[PDB]
Amino acid sequence: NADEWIDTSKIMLDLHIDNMSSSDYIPSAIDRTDLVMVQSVHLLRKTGGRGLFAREDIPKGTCIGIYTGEVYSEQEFEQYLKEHVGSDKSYAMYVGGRVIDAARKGNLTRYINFSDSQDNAEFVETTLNRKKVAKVITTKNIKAGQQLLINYNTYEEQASRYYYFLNPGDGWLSAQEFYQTYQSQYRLEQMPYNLEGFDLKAGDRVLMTQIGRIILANYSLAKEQELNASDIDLPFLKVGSDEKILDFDEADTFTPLMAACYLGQVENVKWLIEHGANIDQQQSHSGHCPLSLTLKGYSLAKDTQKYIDIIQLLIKNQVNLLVHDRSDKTFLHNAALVLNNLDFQSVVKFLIGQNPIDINEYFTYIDENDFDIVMHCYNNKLFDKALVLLAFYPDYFKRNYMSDNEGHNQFNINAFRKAIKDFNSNERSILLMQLRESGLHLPEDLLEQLG
Amino acid sequence: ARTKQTKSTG
Ligand SMILES: Nc1ncnc2c1ncn2[C@@H]1O[C@H](CSCC[C@H](N)C(=O)O)[C@@H](O)[C@H]1O
Repeated sequence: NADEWIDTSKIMLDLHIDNMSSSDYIPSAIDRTDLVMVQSVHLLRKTGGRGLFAREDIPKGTCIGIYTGEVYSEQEFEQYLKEHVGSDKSYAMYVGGRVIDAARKGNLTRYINFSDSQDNAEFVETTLNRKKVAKVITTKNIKAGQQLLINYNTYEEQASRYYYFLNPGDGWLSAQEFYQTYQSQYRLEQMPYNLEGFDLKAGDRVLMTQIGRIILANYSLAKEQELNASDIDLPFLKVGSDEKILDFDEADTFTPLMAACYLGQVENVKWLIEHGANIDQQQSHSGHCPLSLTLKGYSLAKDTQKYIDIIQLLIKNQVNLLVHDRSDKTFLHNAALVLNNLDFQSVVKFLIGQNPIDINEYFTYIDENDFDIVMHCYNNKLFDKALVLLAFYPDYFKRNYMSDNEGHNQFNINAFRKAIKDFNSNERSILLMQLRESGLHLPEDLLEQLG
Repeated sequence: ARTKQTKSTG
């Protein structure tokens, strides 16, 4: 057969694969074994998870490969699951009415992990042998050594229950090894004050970079002359009570931009941002991003607008405002709970001044209670913020409640009803009033179906 | 990833 000309053992060896056999590797024609390599992820050392990293730099829009695996139908796969205990849909791709399962046979694509914020690649439907298949396309220019991240385009509660918020910098080196490689840039100091937002107390030994010490001393990074640039996002290494460094799976580290956004150093925030700091860098366990820490500081610190400036700068630098917490609540969901009506309207006005491509992408997200951003405002009796959100997107009901797919329409109707369930007569009356005065031209049938 | 459309292609 022509298979006899494909030695998968050399492919597995060069790609650094150590958990597959020769007969279980299914290669394809567009597989670029020269551009990537399969390595380990120290954050996933307990579960034994691996990942796909870049051996060399890769431009944006480059073909990586095809998701290969065992072929099943939608009914045959359910039968296999029901007949084989222990089988799971973790490696299952539902494409073209077929299921490609890589739980036992696959290629290099099976090692790409999940990310719904820092995804640097995506799945695209293509054709092979006149059959529908899926391919991996890079969405951004990849730097050699970074980990590839992708969006599985599917939701499961177990994911948001204990999926580590992954960053491209998360590699195979441990904390001790990473410090050993960059011992020249790290000094061991003690915490001068307390930090509730980072679980640090006074006197706690912390290994930090010079940029970190400058940020902690409320100094200005611009006033310093010789500042190295490689340690831009080199994080703060915490030291345990046994005088040994806490690992990534043991504690959550943070970057200088995180502490800067939490403290309100607007000028240092701008310096870090313009010096290539990952504005979408997330904590592993908690998932806190610069925007969440900025909101926390806004809620805590008495002076308010100083964090509004940081939020405006982040939006101006096209930060991904679609991040969410483990409660499936986005940045807007939590921001409507911590910002006053005026500052909330100011942030909405910032996003309006940016004028995004599609506004409906901000409303398609739902929380654990199946409430979008408007339903969230109406569940907490935040009527004015819901009004300004409707002012942003006036076609909210026209597109989501009055479309062709009656299923989505009825789902949104029932979600809004479940949200306004715990209302009294006065709140329902003012809600229907504000709906009618809004000039959104709402037909009477929905006004009746809503309640 | 919990959108109104609660691996896959897209
Ligand atoms: N963001 C994330 N954080 C922690 N684990 C993740 C993750 N994304 C995916 N995983 C894990 O990876 C599996 C997806 S298939 C990816 C390959 C596998 N992680 C490996 O190392 O060989 C899932 O079963 C899930 O447990």
